[PDB]
Amino acid sequence: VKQDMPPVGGYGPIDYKRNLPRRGLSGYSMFAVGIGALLFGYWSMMRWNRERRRLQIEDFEARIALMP
Amino acid sequence: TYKYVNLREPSMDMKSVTDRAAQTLLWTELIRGLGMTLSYLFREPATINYPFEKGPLSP
Repeated sequence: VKQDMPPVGGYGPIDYKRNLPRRGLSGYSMFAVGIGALLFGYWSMMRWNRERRRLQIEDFEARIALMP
Repeated sequence: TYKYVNLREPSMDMKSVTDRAAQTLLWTELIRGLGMTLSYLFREPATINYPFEKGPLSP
């Protein structure tokens, strides 16, 4: 009998092809994401700065009334 | 049979040029490279603790 190493009935298929997911996000919408986060931060920043100006004028009134 | 590489052209459509502009100004493909390297981070490394585990061989 003969006992070499053949392919056992023909092997299954072998992949070789390239693949890229191209993800993605449709980058103009990603610019919209960035500009939205930017303007979100500016809105909250504006609110906090004006409330802190209010409190800083209160500390001004403290130093004014305490002074004489 | 010959299958040459690097023969495309930049499509002057608005979609393609804004995708390449997002690629430039938004560091997207660099984040893709970081994603690939962390995808190999959370694997289990194929090392062998040597003086206890000797390597494989042939007869």
